[PDB]
Amino acid sequence: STPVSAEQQAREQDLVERVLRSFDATADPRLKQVMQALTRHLHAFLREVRLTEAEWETGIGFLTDAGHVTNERRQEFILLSDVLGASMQTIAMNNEAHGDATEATVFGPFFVEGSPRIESGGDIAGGAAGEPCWVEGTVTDTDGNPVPDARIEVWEADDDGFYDVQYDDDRTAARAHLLSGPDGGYAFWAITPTPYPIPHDGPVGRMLAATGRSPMRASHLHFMVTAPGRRTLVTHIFVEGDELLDRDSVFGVKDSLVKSFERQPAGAPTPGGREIDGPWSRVRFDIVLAPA
Amino acid sequence: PVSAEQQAREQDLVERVLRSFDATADPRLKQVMQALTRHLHAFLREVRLTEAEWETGIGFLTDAGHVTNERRQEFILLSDVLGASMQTIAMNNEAHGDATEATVFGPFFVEGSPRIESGGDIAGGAAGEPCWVEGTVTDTDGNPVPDARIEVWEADDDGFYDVQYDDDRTAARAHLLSGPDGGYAFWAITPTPYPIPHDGPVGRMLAATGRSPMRASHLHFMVTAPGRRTLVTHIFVEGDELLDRDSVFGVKDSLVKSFERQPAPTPGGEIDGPWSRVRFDIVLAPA
Ligand SMILES: [Cl-]
Ligand SMILES: [Cu+2]
Ligand SMILES: [Fe+3]
Ligand SMILES: [Fe+3]
Repeated sequence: STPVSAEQQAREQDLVERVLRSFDATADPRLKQVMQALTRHLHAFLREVRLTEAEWETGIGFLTDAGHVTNERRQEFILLSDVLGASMQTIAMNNEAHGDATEATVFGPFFVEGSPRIESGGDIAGGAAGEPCWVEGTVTDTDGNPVPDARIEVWEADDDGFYDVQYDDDRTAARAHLLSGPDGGYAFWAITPTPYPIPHDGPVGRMLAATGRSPMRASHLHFMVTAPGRRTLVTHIFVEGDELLDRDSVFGVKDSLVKSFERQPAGAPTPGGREIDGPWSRVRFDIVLAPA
Repeated sequence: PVSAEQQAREQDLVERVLRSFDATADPRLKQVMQALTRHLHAFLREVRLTEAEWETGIGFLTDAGHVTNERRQEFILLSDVLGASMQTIAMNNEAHGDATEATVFGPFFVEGSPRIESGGDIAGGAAGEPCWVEGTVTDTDGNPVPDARIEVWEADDDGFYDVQYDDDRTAARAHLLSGPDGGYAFWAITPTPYPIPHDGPVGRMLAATGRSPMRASHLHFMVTAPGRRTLVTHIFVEGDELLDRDSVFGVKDSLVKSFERQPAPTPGGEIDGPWSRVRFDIVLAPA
């Protein structure tokens, strides 16, 4: 729609102006800039869609429900940021990869401080069910130097799609950290990653259901890599051929992070001579760290 | 400062999120989600939000979420201090001739207020200067609206609404019916400024932005009548220093009224000391 009269347009515009000038005294000029931009976009959204009072109530309830479900592990506001692409966008603006630097992507909620320490050629599965997957590669800097003693945190879901922290028996599984060797090398046994849904029993899940979207993530293994003077890398690698690669629920996929997970025959000869019942896979991931 | 390549990367991400909603069954939900996506990313890309700022914003929402309702509603208060509540009111109470402008209720409206007769007193034990309020309720063609139900509520001299006390008292709160000529009047209290709840993240945001939680002095009204568009509104005090810094943007120029201190015979004959009087003519649009 119904055409907004000039009088009515003028009233709405006057209000946006009142809100913007409310921030004029803000002491930190970046905070001021952020709050004024937030104002303009929030009011532009409201005035574009002509939000109704019932719709406003719905949004308020949504936020409130997200507040009530958010706790020590579960972070519904971060999941909302994830499914709206705001997390990936914020990573993209702050982590432009120059030269050969590995691309960054979403962190998620399932990183735990204090992961067990393994050696190269060790095994992060720690009880977790899944097909054995051998992961290897090299850490270098953007000048091509191997980087020994870079800290490599790795974590992933098991075959039922759960991170160890999601269980209630304080188990540790499918996570560890290791340190790159003298030639920058790292390797470990893990499990072949498979798709799982993000937490979807809260408001974010309701919004996904109402919009006909899926909570499912494309298969991945997480990596967080740190080294002195290097920009910390938060990333994961995806599985080439995975049908979810174009519909990841948190838009975390980048082509350069998709890796060939190569299935090996049952009985095929294994790194370190490990004995395996049936198939196993292997994947290579070379990591390049940029300057801080 | 943003490369061609980086700009394309950012816009393509926005495009992918917009396309993720293409199967939503309800066309209005789909429209709202796509608009919300566009404006959110436009914000992010305009300020180049840092990961630190993103964390601060999430922590802020989280802290608000843990304030938790039963009079205390921090997301509503956040909507209020960002002007989103008053914008929603405006768009849903559009201009219609000289129909009185609407506002939010705020958190202190109470069902079951006491009935007074026109000329009665709403104070009911509340401290403050007596204030005579009078006027007429008409429609947008100027016809008096008889038997319109007028609710009024306000804070006392200490800036508290009756329900904020621990004793179940009723004060500075009532309703009455307009007369055959649309006329209404009652004794109330000359309103003074008080703060919105400021011990939560809303308060923290206001402090960090140099903003005061103080409300400009006001009386609240709700007016209903068969066939008329219900009005929820405030009136404010001409010359109040706070008029251009109301913390929840309740103030409209049109709702500012002249509260004239007297010195001086009382309407309807009571006690004395100083007293103020105000005229408020109310105009209701069609439902
Ligand atoms: Cl815009
Ligand atoms: Cu916008
Ligand atoms: Fe994950
Ligand atoms: Fe009030």
